Amino acid sequence: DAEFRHDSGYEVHHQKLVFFAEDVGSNKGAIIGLMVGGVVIA
Repeated sequence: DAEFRHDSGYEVHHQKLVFFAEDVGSNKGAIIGLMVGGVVIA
């Protein structure tokens, strides 16, 4: 187990979509609730 020398081969890959599916639901939603409709976006 390492950080890059390991994660490599898949890590940089995984992100293939992660950066997308990861941002969606695992970020977007994180925009709701906490806001409830206050400071809203930004």
